[PDB]
Amino acid sequence: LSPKRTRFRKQHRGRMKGISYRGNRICFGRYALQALEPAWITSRQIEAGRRAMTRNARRGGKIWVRIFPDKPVTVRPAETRMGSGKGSPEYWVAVVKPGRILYEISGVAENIARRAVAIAASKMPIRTQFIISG
Amino acid sequence: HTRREDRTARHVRIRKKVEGTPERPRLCVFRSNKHLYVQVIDDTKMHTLAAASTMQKAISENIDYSAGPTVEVAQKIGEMIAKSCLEKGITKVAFDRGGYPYHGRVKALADAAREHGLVF
Amino acid sequence: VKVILECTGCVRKSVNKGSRGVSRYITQKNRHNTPSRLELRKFCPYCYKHT
Amino acid sequence: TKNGRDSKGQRLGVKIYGDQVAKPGAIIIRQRGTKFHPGKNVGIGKDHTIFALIDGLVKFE
Amino acid sequence: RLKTNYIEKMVPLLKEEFSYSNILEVPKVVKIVVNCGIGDASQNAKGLDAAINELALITGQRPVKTKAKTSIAGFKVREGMTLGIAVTLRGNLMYSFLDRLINLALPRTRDFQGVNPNSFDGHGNYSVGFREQSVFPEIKPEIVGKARGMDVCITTTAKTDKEAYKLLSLMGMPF
Amino acid sequence: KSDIHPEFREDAKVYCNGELVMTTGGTQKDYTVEVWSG
RNA sequence: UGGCCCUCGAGUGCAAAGGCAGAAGGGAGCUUGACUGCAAGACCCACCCGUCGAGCAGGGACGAAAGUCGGCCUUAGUGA
RNA sequence: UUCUGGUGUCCUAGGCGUAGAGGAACCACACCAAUCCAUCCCGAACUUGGUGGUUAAACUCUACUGCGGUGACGAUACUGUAGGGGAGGUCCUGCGGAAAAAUAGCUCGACGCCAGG
Repeated sequence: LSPKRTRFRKQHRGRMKGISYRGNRICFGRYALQALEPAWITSRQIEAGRRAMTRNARRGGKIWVRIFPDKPVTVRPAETRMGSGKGSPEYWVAVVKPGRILYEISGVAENIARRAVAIAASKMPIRTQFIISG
Repeated sequence: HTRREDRTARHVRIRKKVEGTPERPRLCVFRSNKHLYVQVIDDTKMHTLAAASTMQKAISENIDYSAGPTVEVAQKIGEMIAKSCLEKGITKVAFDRGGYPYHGRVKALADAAREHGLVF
Repeated sequence: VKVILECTGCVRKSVNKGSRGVSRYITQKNRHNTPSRLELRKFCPYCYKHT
Repeated sequence: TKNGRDSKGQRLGVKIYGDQVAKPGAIIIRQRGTKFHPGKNVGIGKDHTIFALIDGLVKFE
Repeated sequence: RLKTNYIEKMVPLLKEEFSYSNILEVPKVVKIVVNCGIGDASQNAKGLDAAINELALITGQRPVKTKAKTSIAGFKVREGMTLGIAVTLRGNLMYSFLDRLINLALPRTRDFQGVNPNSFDGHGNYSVGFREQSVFPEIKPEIVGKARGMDVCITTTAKTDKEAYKLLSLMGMPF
Repeated sequence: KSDIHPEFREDAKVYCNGELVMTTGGTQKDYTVEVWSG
């Protein structure tokens, strides 16, 4: 859900620039949930979706949170935006660009995988679709 | 290291050329168990101006039961390289021990070269 | 403690060419006294510039 | 509260690029440590600066 | 004088044994070194003098008071505080005092497993050392009243695990 | 310095010689060495 | 305390970056150049400041000699 | 005129591993003693003086692609300009430049210089 070591406390923002290579073909699993829309994904989404496909699969097959957040986003109180002292202890975020794999799931029959990864796509802020291990 | 007396002598020379920095007319030695070689060489054109060795004196005199280097054969090799550039027009010459500590017989090669008017 | 301290030559106030005290301040004395042969005094060479 | 903001602003470029005209004494490089070593006709300085000795051209190699 | 026969009698047996092409490869006892690890030689100055006197008299030449590689906190160990005393002895005195080990350290120990070959013969090339039995009959033994480490290490030109052990067996060191 | 002159007085004659024909000086005098283990 | 891989991962008084393993790393020998009079030209450049400097004279250190040495691996340690 | 080590300079950098070949000369070790010297302990190094036995080690020479180094074209990313799409995050065409990565590959360097047998 978060990294153990705080290398640098705060870390300023970045920006998305669409994938062209490292399309993250498939490595584990057999069914992935390929992102299409660049955006951030917090660690709490990740929690949500994971719960979704774990309790939905619920019989077999292994989940794979293919990406780990590793960058902090800060938030400031309501004090007229003076100096950004402390907000990194707030949520973490994984920058996810297009063409990227978010989950992977094996050991599950076809359509059960479709319901797991479809629901999981409902819990998550960007339009995805599920891919088979070609 | 494993070529203790090769890494050692060789690199020690590279030391003598890193900081000691002899560049213009430089005479270098090389003392092996059978012989002494010596060169007067120029860096600009990278050719040995005037060499000499224990393969020109031993044409007349040497001894083998000794170490090919002995204070006296060195005396004669500095003798010869001296009386070679004593006539060639090389007054000052940047001496460099070839990594051999200056004590000993390379002394005798130096003083031998000095007595015969090499501005040293 | 790094107190400053100045050095001085061998005075010999004379009627010669401008001869004169030659101080040279230096630092660091946290020890017993240190003289040094800083040189090029009024007279050319020098030795044992004390204090 | 900020704690931060104490930058120096110092400047240290290459002064005479390869194939410019070097005066004598002119500075070739002002550097922090020795990126470029002295070759020949240049002199290192106290702080590793690299300055030309004779007029001509600078060749980085 | 262990050297001579060692040179003419027990060289041909290894030369024939390994089936060389050159005696020039046969191993020899290259060098040894004896050292005396000390708890605090700093605070026992006459213990530094105990290193000098004893370890000098025992072996051929003087010792070497050894300086701290790097410090260790808690203990009075600055980089240089002498904790360790060695004598890098070599040449042929080597032969005389591995001789007086064969002769006054094989006989006068009390426990005897001897020398475990696979013990203390482990290397890319031999470093065979022994711990304890520092005291000898020649030195007046009843002056020390404390324990004190020691090393007796060795080298070799051959890099097997036994030919220097066998070299100790061809000499007065079996078990 | 600490010279030792390791040549003159050497004591080391074992019970079963031949194996110990030799003997060497030093700063030790008793010419007898114990058989020990074997 | 002895033997094998090694990328300069060790250190360099103190922070970091750049540097440095013929070392700027460590240890020895002698020594005070952490001298006087200076200085072409550069770099920076609102000014005030600041930085480097081939080379010369005197008088020295070290070094057999070549040569190096007018402070400290460089940038903070300071104020008209 | 090859060979032998003597020094060096452009550099793809040059090596480690397996293999071999080298003693008439050269090179280097084993050997030997000690004034100069030297080992903070030791002739280990360094030194001077001797014997002058092997090529074993080291060096040199010829192969190797098992490693190491190197490294493409093409394509694509990206980007200059001229424009456009999208509520935005950001995306796309026209003319110009153009890779890193990987893979194929490419090397076990090229020249001088002096004393030689």
